[PDB]
Amino acid sequence: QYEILQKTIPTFEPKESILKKLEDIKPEQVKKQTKLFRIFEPRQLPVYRANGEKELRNRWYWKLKRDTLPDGDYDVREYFLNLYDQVLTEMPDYLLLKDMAVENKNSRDAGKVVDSETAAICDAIFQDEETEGVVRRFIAEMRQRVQADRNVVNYPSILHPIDHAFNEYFLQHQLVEPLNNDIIFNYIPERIRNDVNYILNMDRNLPSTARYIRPNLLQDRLNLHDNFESLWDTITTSNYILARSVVPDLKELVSTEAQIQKMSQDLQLEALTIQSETQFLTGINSQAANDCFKTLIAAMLSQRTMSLDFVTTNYMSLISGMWLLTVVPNDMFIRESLVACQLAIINTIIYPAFGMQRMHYRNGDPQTPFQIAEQQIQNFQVANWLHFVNNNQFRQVVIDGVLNQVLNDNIRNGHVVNQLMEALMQLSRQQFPTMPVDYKRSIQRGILLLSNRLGQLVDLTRLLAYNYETLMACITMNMQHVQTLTTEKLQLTSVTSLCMLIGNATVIPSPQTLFHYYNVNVNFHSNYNERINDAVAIITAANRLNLYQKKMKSIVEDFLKRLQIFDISRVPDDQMYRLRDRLRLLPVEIRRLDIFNLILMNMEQIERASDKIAQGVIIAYRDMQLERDEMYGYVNIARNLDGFQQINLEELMRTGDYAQITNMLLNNQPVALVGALPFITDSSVISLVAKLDATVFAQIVKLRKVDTLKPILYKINSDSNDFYLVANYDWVPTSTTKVYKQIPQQFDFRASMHMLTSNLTFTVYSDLLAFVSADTVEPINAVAFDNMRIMNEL
Amino acid sequence: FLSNNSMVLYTDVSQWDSSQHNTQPFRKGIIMGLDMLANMTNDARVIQTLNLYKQTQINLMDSYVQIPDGNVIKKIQYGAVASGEKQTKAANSIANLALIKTVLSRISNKYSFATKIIRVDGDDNYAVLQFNTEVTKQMVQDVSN
Repeated sequence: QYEILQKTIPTFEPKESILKKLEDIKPEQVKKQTKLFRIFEPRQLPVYRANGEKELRNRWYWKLKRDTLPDGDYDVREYFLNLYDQVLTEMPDYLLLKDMAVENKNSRDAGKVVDSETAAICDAIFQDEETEGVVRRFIAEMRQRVQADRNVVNYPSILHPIDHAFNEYFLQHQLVEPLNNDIIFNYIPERIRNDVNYILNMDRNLPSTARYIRPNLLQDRLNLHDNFESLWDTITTSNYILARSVVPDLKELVSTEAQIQKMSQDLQLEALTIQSETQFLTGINSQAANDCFKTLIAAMLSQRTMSLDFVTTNYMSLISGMWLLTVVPNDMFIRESLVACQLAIINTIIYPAFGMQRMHYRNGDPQTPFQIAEQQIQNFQVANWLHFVNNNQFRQVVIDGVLNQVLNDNIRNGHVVNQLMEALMQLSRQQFPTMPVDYKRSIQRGILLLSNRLGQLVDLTRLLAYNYETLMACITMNMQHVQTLTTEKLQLTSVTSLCMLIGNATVIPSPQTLFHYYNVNVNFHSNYNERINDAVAIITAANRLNLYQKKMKSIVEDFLKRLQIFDISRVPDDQMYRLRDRLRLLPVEIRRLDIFNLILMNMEQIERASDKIAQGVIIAYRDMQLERDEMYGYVNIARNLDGFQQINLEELMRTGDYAQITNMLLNNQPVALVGALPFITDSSVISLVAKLDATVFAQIVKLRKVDTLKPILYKINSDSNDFYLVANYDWVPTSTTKVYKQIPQQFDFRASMHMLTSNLTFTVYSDLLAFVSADTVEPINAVAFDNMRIMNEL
Repeated sequence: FLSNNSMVLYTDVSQWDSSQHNTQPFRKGIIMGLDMLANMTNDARVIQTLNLYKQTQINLMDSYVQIPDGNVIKKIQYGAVASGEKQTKAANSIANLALIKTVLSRISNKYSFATKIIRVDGDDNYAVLQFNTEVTKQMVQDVSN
């Protein structure tokens, strides 16, 4: 038998997010809409005549759907920032209009209208008892008109004029373009379809109906390589693990037991003495070549700063170090580890071989030791190689809109090795006096194993410059050249395993890899640019609506969240408030601007034509006649606020200075309070004669708060009690204070309909490169940028 | 590093195995470190062996122990770290170097020093702090408090 003895353990939830690689960031779903954007609906209200009595008919009026408008003037501007966020998700990319089509039950011939809410309004007015013969005859002649030459349709509608300005904008500005078999072949980059090695083929020719959504590939407007050295380090590391998995691995290396046996006879290593030639063979195998070929190409496509790693007692790792610096530009290795490798070449291979004193290099000198030793040296063949290493730089040119950094024309040919193997072929002939003879043998032997491979090493430089210039064509984002924080370490032993284990076999990247590296640079660069425009449009729209109490830490936090690679909780509030100082100066996209000027223009009509709110009370202390209206009977409503002082309540609820509104209530002066202010409703004449509307203002004096202000809005009709006082005695009802309030617009059927026009049929295709099916020409015939092939020499 | 301006700080944690700093924040600091290593690789095997080592930490987050006494067998909840595991020699040394680095950052609001060495061996460690002025009898009684 068992006895359970359990205890408490306190929970601990660490702040963490979910990070994804660049290989799996799915594109967003295509937004389409299924109903019209409605913000107003009709409503049947009773009507009253001029005396105050109730007439026999009714009348329709526009009212808001779900009028959840809050009190207070600041919370209405907060509500219209939230309404602008709702329209930006409701707006569709493409809108096929035939999907929303409900049959009209009453028509001349049975046509279709545009919405289910549209056919509900048409049905209630047609079946109404008190409807007139003209509007009832108008619903019969309400059908669609289909044109089949140009595929357009005209479905009828019934919408508010604010509703019509939102749905007409969704039909004129759509994100669809036509698609042919020439726009598929231009989606592929220009360096690949104009390549000799790739033959590109497709099967089906698409119709003229077919459409597609074009991504926005325009370069980054934040400049995240400029003084953002922690958001750039994790945006170029994540660009490096992607480019590591795309660069291909080597096939058909030289057989390692047939190469290291030829190598171990040319060194002539003795089995008895401790010499510096037994270390020439440490760490050369097939795996170290496939991991040095990748970390050279993948670092160049991501602009990671590399870092050399070697040991000084291995002289063969210093002659293979003479091959990186004459091919890879020296502005890529980090300076505290590029200088310590250039110094080991000078004090071992060059300056002992010429008989001069080895150089004394102090820390932090502004000149690299190759940049000093081209002045001090006096040869010509070894001072001509030593000048190319000092002036080896990337060439920043702009091809097809993307600034990418191009290698020199001598490294891309292979002619730079004919400058190297004539420099270390004269350095092998120079006998040198200050060193013992067993030191001359160990340098002359290790310089022979590299100068025997000169046929198979010009062919290696043409493979690095070709597997990097093809994968350069598949990027879209702008590659910039700055020194990153963390470095990706290259090992100099594994460069020796590449220079003398390769031969006679070309590896070329297959087009199924190029069409995958290109489809994850578009899906990230387009996602980077639809999160800028969704975040500039809220930063700008919160400074126009005057929200002085909102902080933008939360909406820059949301911008880093949708980009799937940054972790939020380790980015401080210093690096997130400096980011919205760059998201502010950008101009917003033309679709977010026109959908905001449609809100900002009539944000005072959506607010005014609603119940549960009022725009402040006016107080007169003067007996004034209250106006007559058809929907309210008799009501105290002031339509315009003029002739009165104004004390707005938002300035009275922020500063808390109640010295003026107290001294204006005590001395009985006419004043007009202004602000979003909730009111109550009554209907009795006795609550008017007994003056129960000038009572509710004496709470601002005893207390200090103004939030609990509830004015009175009278409503005196025939169905009100005690109406016979109004009808018998000759008096219009006279009040003292009235409410600033508007009257809702009448609903007219023949003037509120519209004719929404859109297309009949699309066929929207998302993936374009699933149609082309490319293939590579046989890699023994692979043509470089000059028409002589790569990897040809025996 | 011993001189007349420095002091050594060896502390004897009494119950290292079942303290509160070892149950939840120690198992969730390793799990969070194996999720930043599932985005650094590209093989399908190295993601798998880093997922199974993560799976032994979620199961030991709520572990029951079995102790027999008399007729009955007692089942006691024990979410802490005991020995007899495989990682208990190399993951207990990480939880010390992260805990004595947090304590030496809270003591530097009263004094100003420069930590010369920290050396951890399971749950017995030391740390050599080098001060500006000479060490007195008051700077030894008030660092220990």
